Order: sequence, then C-alpha cells, then structure tokens
Amino acid sequence: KTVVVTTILESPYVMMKKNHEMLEGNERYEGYCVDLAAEIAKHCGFKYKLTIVGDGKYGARDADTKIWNGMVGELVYGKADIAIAPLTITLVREEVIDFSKPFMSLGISIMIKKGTPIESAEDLSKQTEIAYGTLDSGSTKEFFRRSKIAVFDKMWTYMRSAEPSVFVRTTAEGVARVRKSKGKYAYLLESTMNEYIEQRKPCDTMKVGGNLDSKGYGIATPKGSSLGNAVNLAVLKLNEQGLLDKLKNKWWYEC
Amino acid sequence: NKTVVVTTILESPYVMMKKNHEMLEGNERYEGYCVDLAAEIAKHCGFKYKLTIVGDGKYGARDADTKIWNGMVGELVYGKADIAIAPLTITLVREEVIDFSKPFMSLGISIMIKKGTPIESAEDLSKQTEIAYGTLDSGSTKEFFRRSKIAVFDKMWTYMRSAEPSVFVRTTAEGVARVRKSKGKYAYLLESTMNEYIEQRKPCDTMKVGGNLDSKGYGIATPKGSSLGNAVNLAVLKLNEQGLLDKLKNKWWYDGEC
Ligand SMILES: N[C@@H](Cc1c(O)noc1-c1nnn(Cc2ccccc2)n1)C(=O)O
Ligand SMILES: N[C@@H](CCC(=O)O)C(=O)O
Repeated sequence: KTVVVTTILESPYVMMKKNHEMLEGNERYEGYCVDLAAEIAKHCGFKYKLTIVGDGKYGARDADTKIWNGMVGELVYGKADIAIAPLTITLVREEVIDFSKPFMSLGISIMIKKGTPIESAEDLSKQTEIAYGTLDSGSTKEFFRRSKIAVFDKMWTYMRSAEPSVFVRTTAEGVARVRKSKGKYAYLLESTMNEYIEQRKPCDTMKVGGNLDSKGYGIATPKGSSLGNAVNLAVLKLNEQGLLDKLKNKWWYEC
Repeated sequence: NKTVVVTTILESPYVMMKKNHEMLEGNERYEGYCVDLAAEIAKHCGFKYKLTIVGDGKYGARDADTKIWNGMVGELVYGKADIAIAPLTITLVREEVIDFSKPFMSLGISIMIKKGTPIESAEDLSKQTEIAYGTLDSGSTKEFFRRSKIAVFDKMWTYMRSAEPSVFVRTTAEGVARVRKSKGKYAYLLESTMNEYIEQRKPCDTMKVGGNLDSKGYGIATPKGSSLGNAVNLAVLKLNEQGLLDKLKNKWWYDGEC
C-alpha cells in the first residue's frame, strides 16, 4: 500500500518546515528530495511515507559485523521500499541494491575556510599543519580507501592515522569544523554541498580546485525490486523535461 | 564461448582508424578511447570480442515513418550486435528498448562556434537569424530540442526544423567542417565532450561558449534481457572508481594540438 521512503535530513534536500510542530506526516518536510519524491509518486501513482533514516547515515558495511547501516541498510534489511536522497552510486552498493540513472551529477571536492593556503588535493597531501578528513560511512571515505592513485593514496594513509580523528559523523559536523578551525582543517565533500555552503552566511568557506572524480546520485531500491525499473524511466523523463534542473535552481537559488 | 559482437562508431577520439590500418586485420585496425575501454571491459569479463563499425554510421533513433530503429541502437534491437561500446547517450526512448550501464562519462549539450563569432549562449542564438545553427541527425541532441518545453530551446527547435537549407548534419565531422567554412555564419550544437576535443585540434579555430544546456552521460549498452548487462555495469563502475576512465580521457583528449 504505502511506499516507505527513506531519506536523510540534509538541507536543501530534506529539512523541517518552519512551525513543523503543528504539521503532520510528509507535510512536515520540504526540500529538493521532498519535491522529487512527490514527483516520482505522482507519475508512478502510489502513496508514500517519508521517514528520516534512524542512524542518520548514508550507508556502509561495518568492517566487522559486516552489517550495512544507514539508508543502504534500510533497503537491504527491508525497512524501506525506496531511498530518495543524495545517495552516491557506487560499486559496493550496486552489489547489494539497485540505483536508477543519476538525477544529479557531482564529484568529490575540497572545502576550505577563506584564506587557507591550499589550491588542490596535491596541496593538502604534501603538508600536515592543515588537517583534513571526510565523512564516516560514506562514499568519499571509501573512495580514498580504495584509491591506488599516488595523490589520493597519500591522503588516505594520512587520514587513516591522523590524531585527533579527522573524520566526522555528519556533514554538518565537517562544515562546522572548517568554520571553527581557523584554517587548520580542510574538508573533503561532494561538490553539491560545497557549492551550497559557499552561498550561505557567514560566507566564510569556499571550494578550491576542480572535482576529484565524476559520479552521481541515484534513487535506490532493494535488489531485484519491482518498483526499480519504473522509477528509472520516471527519473530520466523528469530530467529530460528539465524539471530536475528546475528543482536544483529552486533549492540552490547572502554572500 | 562465443565471440562478442561489439557495435561502435567512427568518432574520434573514441574509435579511429590506425595509421597502418590498410595492412591490418580485425580489431588491430582501430585505436581510441572506446577501443581501450572495450579491451579493459573484455579483459575483466573474460571474453573475446569483435569490433564492428555500425553500417549506417548513425547513433540511434526510431524512424518517424517506418518506426524502425537505426544506428547502434538498431544493431542491438534487431540482434546484430551483442553490445555497444561507444559514446552512446543514455536517454528515455532508448532505455525503453535497450539497457544501459551507469555512465562512464558525464556531459551536456553545448555550443561550438568559429572563434570571433558574436554568440555567448543559446539565448543569443535564439534571438537572431543571421547566424544559422543546427545539430546531428538521429541523435540524442536533435531529440532534446524536439521535446523541450523550455522557452529558449523550444524557440530554437521551431527555427531549426524549418530552416533552409537544412541545418542538420549526418556526422559530427560534417558539423565541424560547416562551422569552420561558414566564416562565422553557422554554429553547431553538440555534446561538450566532442566540443572540447575539437577545441584542442588544429587549426584551433573553434571554441565552446556558454554552459551546458543539460546534464547526462554515456553508457555501455546491451539488448534487453542480456546476461552481459549487470556484469559489465559493475566492471565499468570499478574502472571508474580506480580512475582508469579519467586517465583514459586525459590520454585521448589532453595528451592536444593547441
Ligand atoms: N553522498 C555520499 C555522502 C558524502 C560523502 O561520503 N562525503 O560527502 C558526502 C556528501 N556531501 N554532501 N552530500 C549531500 C549533500 C547535502 C547537502 C547539500 C548538497 C549535497 N553528501 C554517500 O552517499 O555516501
Ligand atoms: N551522443 C549522441 C550523438 C551526438 C549528438 O547527438 O550530439 C547520441 O548518442 O545520439
């Protein structure tokens, strides 16, 4: 009956509307993914329930318990029927779930507090005074972990052992750390967020250099899911009619 | 174990004739981005393959009259080719009849002009008629403008479909030659990938202006219900994550006559 949608609370994808306290159900939320979910549901003709992933994670497989967490986990163990959020299409995930073609293209990038003397990944790698890290249980950490590229390889050996920990549990925590570390902390995140934050007060962060790779976000469903193929056609249609660019301009519409 | 028939297309730097092709046989006649990818794909998946240039030299579209598919898409649809490894754009009409792996390259529609031409964006193009402009036939780009309800693009399509002489070209090479020979009176709408490649080729007289009109990607394609599909998709994502696809792009794109 009601499709259970798992998504994550990350502006401008999903955020609490003002005065949400007296609101109920899906009306409590607004954002890029909120509108996209509505679109998908409208064209596919089904009711749905937005639910914030319990642990607030994107999705990774515990190196020990070998159990998947985050939104990926919700789909794998059957808690959600579909994930509609900025979930990165990767090999280890495609091995356990299905993704539609990307509804957004992006790449890993570098966020620094304005004034920080670093222009690129090469810059970060050769020094240590300026610390840097990424999010836990995400596609960025994994990217560096599996990279054999000298540049990105060096960076990993540095992060994997840095103390105190350069890793963060949430993205909002990685941004907050840059803003508060007087230039001693650079953050590695996806271009999408780096751009969003650069146009926000106190307008003290910025993206430097080009992206380190080219990937995309896809709508995810349990492996061999029935809704899968239909959702993919729906998404390609929305993109081709220019609605997805419209949504992007709307939510990425200080500094 | 059977030799996999791979349909591809002659579009530099994806698939090009090697300098000594006249005295060479089969796959050794070609070189390029896609030739290298086909090799990488074939290696990991463990199978032998035969590169075959698509007979009509087209990408793929369904005929408005006969309703028959042509190009590489046609090769897959009618069972002539087992797989397509080329810069084939992932699109709705195609996904309806064939399968695509996830993108091995990202791009968007762009504007190529003869340097010095007074045009900076699609909006500029649509607001005048002194400078003609068109696109490639039987491809995703022409279909984009035909189905766009966006003011600018809609207006651009209204002009193009009725222009005289025709503003459409059969191959990308033809589009580039027209830009170069028309003294600035013709602008060509094509995918950023090809536009940036040409910008680095002699006589270095063309250039991309404005930003992409959309965002999409190229994907390896297989017939619907193909056992190769899923496996090749994972193989491509792997190559992508290891950076092999970016190194491959550098090689054939920037490793540059300008
Ligand atoms: N998407 C990654 C997570 C992930 C990761 O590993 N490193 O960085 C991110 C990331 N950064 N931003 N976003 C999403 C975003 C939020 C708000 C505005 C713009 C974009 N995700 C994953 O699926 O693991
Ligand atoms: N990539 C396009 C061809 C080039 C173009 O249409 O500009 C296709 O697959 O049809």
